Order: sequence, then structure tokens, then C-alpha cells
Amino acid sequence: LFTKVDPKDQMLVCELIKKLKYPKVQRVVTDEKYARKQRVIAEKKEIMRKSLQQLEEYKALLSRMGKQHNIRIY
Amino acid sequence: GITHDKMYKRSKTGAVQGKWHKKRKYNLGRQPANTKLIVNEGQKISTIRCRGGNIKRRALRLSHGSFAWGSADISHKARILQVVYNSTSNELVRTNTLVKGCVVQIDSAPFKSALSNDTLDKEILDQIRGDHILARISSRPGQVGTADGYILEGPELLFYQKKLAPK
Amino acid sequence: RRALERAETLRKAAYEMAENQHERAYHKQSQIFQGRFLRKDNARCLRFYKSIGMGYHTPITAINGTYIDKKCPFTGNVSIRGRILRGVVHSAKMQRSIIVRRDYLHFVQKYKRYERRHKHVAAHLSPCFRVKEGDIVTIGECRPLSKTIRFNVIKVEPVSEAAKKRFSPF
Amino acid sequence: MARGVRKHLKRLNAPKHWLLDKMGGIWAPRPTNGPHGLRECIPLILILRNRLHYANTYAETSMILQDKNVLIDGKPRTDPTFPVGFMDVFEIPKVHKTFRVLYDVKGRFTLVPIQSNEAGFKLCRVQKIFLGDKGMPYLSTHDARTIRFPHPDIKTNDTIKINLKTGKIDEWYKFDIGKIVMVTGGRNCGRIGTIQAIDKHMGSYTMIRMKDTEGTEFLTRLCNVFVIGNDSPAVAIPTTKGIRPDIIKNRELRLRSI
RNA sequence: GGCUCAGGACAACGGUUGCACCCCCCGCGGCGGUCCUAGCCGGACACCGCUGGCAACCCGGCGCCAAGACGUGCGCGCAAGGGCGGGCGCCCGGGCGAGCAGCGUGACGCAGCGACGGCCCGCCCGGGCUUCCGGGGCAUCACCCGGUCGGCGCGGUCGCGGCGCGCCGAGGGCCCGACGCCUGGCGGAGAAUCAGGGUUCGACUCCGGAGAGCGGGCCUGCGAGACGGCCCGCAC
Ligand SMILES: [Mg+2]
Ligand SMILES: [Mg+2]
Ligand SMILES: [Mg+2]
Ligand SMILES: [Mg+2]
Ligand SMILES: [Mg+2]
Ligand SMILES: [Mg+2]
Ligand SMILES: [Mg+2]
Ligand SMILES: [Mg+2]
Repeated sequence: LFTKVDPKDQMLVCELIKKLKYPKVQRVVTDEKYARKQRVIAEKKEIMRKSLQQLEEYKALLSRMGKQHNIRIY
Repeated sequence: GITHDKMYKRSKTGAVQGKWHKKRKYNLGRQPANTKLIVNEGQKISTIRCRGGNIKRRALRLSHGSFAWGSADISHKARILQVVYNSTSNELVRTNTLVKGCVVQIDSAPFKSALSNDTLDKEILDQIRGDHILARISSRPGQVGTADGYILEGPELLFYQKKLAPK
Repeated sequence: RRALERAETLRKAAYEMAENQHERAYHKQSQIFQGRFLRKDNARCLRFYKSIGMGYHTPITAINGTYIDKKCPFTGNVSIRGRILRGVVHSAKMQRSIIVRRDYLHFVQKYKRYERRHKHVAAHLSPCFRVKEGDIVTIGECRPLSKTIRFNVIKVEPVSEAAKKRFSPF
Repeated sequence: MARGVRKHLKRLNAPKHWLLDKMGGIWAPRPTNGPHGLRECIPLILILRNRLHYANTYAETSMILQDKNVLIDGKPRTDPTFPVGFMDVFEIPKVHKTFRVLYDVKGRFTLVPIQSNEAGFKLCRVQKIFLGDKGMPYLSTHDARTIRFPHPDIKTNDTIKINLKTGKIDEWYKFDIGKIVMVTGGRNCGRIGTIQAIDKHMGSYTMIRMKDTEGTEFLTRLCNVFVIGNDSPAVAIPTTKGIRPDIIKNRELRLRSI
């Protein structure tokens, strides 16, 4: 009343009573939210990569012994 | 309610101990599931909130299960036809009630669809060429909400065959 | 040859137990997969046994026996943990259970003297042991097996005939 | 029977080695769960108020802690009831004071000042090795910390050096005859000695025989034997070297100080 | 947390074991891969406005609006459970005194996390049960018990177990005092008395147990058979 909306801007005329009072908009994404989500994704990827590297080097070690772990399927 | 505390029993000498507290919630029990074979109606499984937030599911009605032929390493999901033997009581058999240790007949189609072409135990194959195969239940319905098992093999198969043949 | 004879006896027994139609259920060892008994060769073991681990030795009867007992400490599924004790046999009337008598002393400070006291302790007796009244037994602690039983027999020493009853703290 | 967990603590029911006055009050602080347990710890407020004396009340300690003025193993802690334990690092940058929490011969917690070179690590006792999810080898310690993928050469009851900044193992000391140790439980807390014998009983406790530098010999169970190096301590220890004087000598020292 | 000691006499309680029969919030440290509109999803209620019932207590109907609320859910296969996988008289690593854990593989099932990322693991405090020893008086109470004793099987439970049910057998306790009855009976750490040996008490400061008029039942929640929480009967 005035999906996939890139700008995310909006209006502000609202209603006035003197002090101007308008409800704060919710469900809006700007720089802070976009940046936060991107940082979280990067952190999760980094964590997974570090754990995989640690597993690989541990497996490279123990060449003179036996191991038992859940083989990654798919 | 229902409880399994030992304060309401007698002592090893047969004496009355006496009671010193009211009932406690740690020592409670619940009414049995009495899981029924299906033979508004369909697979129905309930969920129970147990101590510690843990979840327990009891089956009330079910019709299928996973069964394994250990000797040949063959496993499929098959439909259960009816319960034919139970050691605890014959009333459970009449009602077609599923519990661990029940002896049941399953459909042969998933097995015969691929069998009857390789050398194996003669008896299982004779069952395969028919309509049903004798089997057993190994899971606990009422605790895990499932009814799995295995196909009978040797001496136990002979025991149960000799048991149910005269009937 | 020796090994082949053992499997025959183990294989044979499972079939009489299947011919005992008076019994309501088929008793089997949980660990063993029923199916090995149709293998004509002897490349799969048919009986399961373990070691107690406190320096005790597994009887030959258990290894070469043909009995099923889920409460036996050698062929069953129970574990020994806790206190080991000694006593004498007082009664042996139940199917697989006995009553053990333990004797000890109690001191009374006022009179500077002692009293003799005894207690009765019930235990499970596996078919691998033969026991009569007056025998000496070693019992190991297990999980609750029934209303009055928390012990299992692990060693038996015979006692001679008509031997006088004696106060024997152990 | 209480219907749930306990949140309070009577003063008379508190541990003796805390040294709390009978008339201080009805109550004593109840430490919160953390690195160390109730009977092998001491709350932060007790150190900050009844020893160092930088505060005179609960409230002042609360302000000091919520203003971020104390670091425990490199991490600021704002809980007045946070538990402090053995071989912990206590640093206060505002006054350039650094202490390591150890035991005195009498059997109480003491603050041994340290240097910058040795404050980047701590010693931990490994008492449990287990397999976690996916069969991954793990390892736990006395301060409630777990490390994944430990060296196979590390066994139980060993001692481990870990950098404070990064929880990575550097070197490890094995539990063996001839290694300097420190007793952390029982009648012999705070004594230092070398292992002379090890005797095990099947299904029961394992007893360790130790000899002090002066030739005295004492026994204790393995559950409270801490390795602190290879024949020489790896960290700075109190001025005294784990020697417990007899009552006579302690009385002489008291009279001298009088 | 605070109050009290009615009830309960192989029980509670005190010391000593164990769970290889168990559950656990906060906190600390780790770990963090999820089968088949993602510049940000959908619909509501509360407060509030209009119209109202009733002595009181109590609420009704209509109406626009928010979420770290509810629901759906973007994603590198992953919850519970189930079958198979060691020996040849015994003993001489992930881990034990102890064949316990984990893993692979053939089938089932898609549980939990995810519109500002927490499912899971370990420790800690706490709880539940459990071994051994101690644990009032009366013989004008001498024989007692019949799920009482044991075995097999299922069910239920966080979990072992006659805890419950079916079948089988017959057992278990007793002058080293059973069973029954009585108590103006909570227990211990301790108190009074005073050569030494002891006698009597222990409502009350600390620990532990039990209860909230009597008797029962239950929801929420990690945790209560809770009563300054709800439902019923009885007496007020
Ligand atoms: Mg998906
Ligand atoms: Mg949501
Ligand atoms: Mg009373
Ligand atoms: Mg009290
Ligand atoms: Mg209460
Ligand atoms: Mg109540
Ligand atoms: Mg009131
Ligand atoms: Mg209250």
C-alpha cells in the first residue's frame, strides 16, 4: 500500500500531531544487515575449512597407526 | 498414579514395611501402548514428553517394517500379514498385537522379486515361492515407534515350525 | 579333530533344544547369530565366553558346556564390579540360586568383649558350578538381578563329608 | 529432599581453607559452575576483597569487575562468584600485578607473583581420553577444557603446557618415576617431592610414594598428584620449596615474628 | 530461602562402595558439512478505540497494529532404533581389573538447527537408585509370609529390578529372638553429669529426611506428584 525490491527505500509523509510521529519500518535490509549476513557466512566457511584442514593433517600423521572416523559420504 | 516404587511391597521375611512419604514423580509409570497391526485408519504414532525434555514415541497402529535375511545379506521393507505365535500368551496372537519377540508372517513379494535364482538355503526359498515368510520382531514398539526384525534361520525355525504345524 | 568334536556337540545340542516342544520359547545366546549352525565347515565360532578380569580363570565347563544363562558371568551379559566376598553355603533349593552365610564379629565396648553375628546373602549360581551345603564360595557384586539378589558365584571350593559345622569368619 | 538444585551456602558449611570468620555473617558466597568445582576453587571476591583489600564490600567488587579490571587466563570476567583454581593466571594491568594461583604448605591458596615470559601459558592435568562424535579422539583436563586431535604419545595423568592466547599443546611431561610433583589434595596439599614408587591394586586406588628434598617420605593417592616438570619445576613457586615445618618450628617462627 | 517434627522402628539416618542399569538448567571449554521472496516470507492476539452484560468475582462482540512471539522455511546427508562383521584351554590400542567404546556395510525413517545460527559433546553442582557395617522396647507376642521366594517372557520406566502382567516351580525368615503389638519415637554432628569404667537426653543454630486441615489426582517446566500453583471428596 504505497517482493524482490532492491532499493528498500520508502516514504515518510506519515501523520503529524507539534511533533511528527511515524511508525518505524521493520523487515528492511540495508548495509548493516547485509554485511552481518555476509560476515557470518564467511566465518562459517572459514570454520569448516579449518576443521577440514586439521582432519587432513591429523590423517596425514598417524601413518604408523590405525584410525576410525565417519567417512564423509556425498 | 501408576508407580514402580518398592515401598508398597513386603519385605524378604514377608513383613509389612510401612509408608513414610507421598507418591513421587520420578517413580511413575504409564498405560501400555498395545500396538495393533492394521491388517480414519492408518499408521498412527504418538509422542511422549519424558523426563529431561526427552522425546519418546509409541506406535498405536502400523503395517510395515524392515526385515533382513542375514545368511544371504538381503534386506527389504515388507508388509506384515499377521501374528502367528507368541510365547507370553495366545490372547495377544488373537488380537494381532505387536511386541518384541512376536513371530509374524510377512509378504514374500519384495524377496521373490529378486530371489529364486541363486543357490541358498532350501527352506527360505520354499517359503519364497509361496505367499509368506516366517519372521521375528526385534525392536520395541511403544518405545521407538517401529517394528523391525529378521528372517528365521535354523534350529529356531525348526522349533517354531514344529510348534505351529499341528494347529 | 579336537575342534571338530566340540562343534558337533554344540551343533547337536541346539537341535534337541528345538525338539523339546514342551518348552514355550527357544533359548539362544544373544551374541551368536543363529545361522552359523548350517555351515558344515568349522570356520565360525558357535559359543561366546569372556574373562572376569580380576585374576580369576574361566572354567572349562563354561567353554565346553551347552547351557544358556543370561545371568552367568562367563557366558552371559552381566559384569562383576565392586566387592568380592567369601562365605559358606546354607541352602541350595532354588533353580539357579543359593543362600550364602557370612560370619563376622561385633565388639561391645562396655564389656570389652565380642559377639558372633551372621547374615544371609542370596546369589545366582550358574550351571557351570556344582555346589552342596557347607561349600565355600566366592561371590562378586553385580547389578540388581532380582528383589534380593545382587551377587554371582565365581569360585567354589569343596568341603568334606560330615565335617562339623564351624564358625568361619572370612 | 529439595525439589531442585541448591543456590545458597551457609558460612559454617563453607570449606575450611577459605578462612572465613564465624561472625562475618550467616551466608557465604556460592561459586558458580565453571572451570573448577566447589571444593577445589575459591571465589574471585574473596581474593579481591579479603586478601588484596582493593575493595571493602560486595558492591565495590561488582563495580570493579563490571568495569573490566581483572583478566583470568586472558579473558575478562565480570562474575564476583567466578571460581579460581590451581595453576591459574591472575593479571591486573592497571597496577601491573601478575599472580599465579598455587598452594601453600599449610594447604591454602596463595598468589605467587610472576614475570611476563611465563605468563603466556599454564599447566593442565589430563585425566580423561575419550572418543567424541564421529570417532574423533579428544582430551580433557582439570580446568574443564577439551582439545581435539591430541598426540598419541600423550596418556592419562600426564601434564600439558598450553599457550594462553591459543589452546595449542607445546610439550608434555609423562607420569614416571623420578619426576618432580606437587600434591594438590588431602593432608599433604602444597608439598613438593619426587616419585619413588608406584603400586596399583586391581579395582581400587593407586598409591604413590614420594620423597621430599630433605629425605621425608609421604604417601597419597594418584587422584591429586600433579606433575610440574622434569626434575625441576617449570613455573615459579612460593618462597618456600614445599617444606612443611613441624609444630615446634612453626611456634618458634611465630615467637620470632612476635 | 523461611516454619514445624504429625507420620515413619531391617525404614529414615551415619560411615563405606557402584551405575560396564541412569537423568541434569545456568556456567566454562569445544564442535559447528543437513537428501528430496533469501536486499528479508505469512496470519494472528495483547495493550488501546466503539458498543455491553453482573450485587460482587468475572468477562463478551467489532475494529487498524510489533516482535529475539507462532508457523513455513534457503542448506556440502544426517537424529533414535534394527541385521551382519574377534577367538579354538587361559594369560603376556581409544580405554579398562574386566569384549567395553567407536567404525564399516545391507535396509528403514526424515527427528532437531536455519528470516539477526544453534542441534551436539565434555566438565561442574544436584538428583535417583545401589554394596558392606551400625540402627528402641515387650516372650502374659513362638512360629510367620502366599507376589510371599526363585526362574522364563513381554510391558513400563531416565534406568536395573515381582515394578506390573502371563506361565513354571516351590521357596524364603526364625531363641545370633522372626512375626505381631506399643512408643507423651524425626536421625546424626552433639548436651548434662563427673576419679577410671559409665547413666540419661538429643523440639531448637550445621547436615539429612518429611509435611503444609485429612485423603487423592494433575498442568507448566531441566527440575514440583508444588500447595503464599490448579481439580475432586470430607470436615470447617
Ligand atoms: Mg532439504
Ligand atoms: Mg522463527
Ligand atoms: Mg511422633
Ligand atoms: Mg534443617
Ligand atoms: Mg513438600
Ligand atoms: Mg500438594
Ligand atoms: Mg499460607
Ligand atoms: Mg513455597
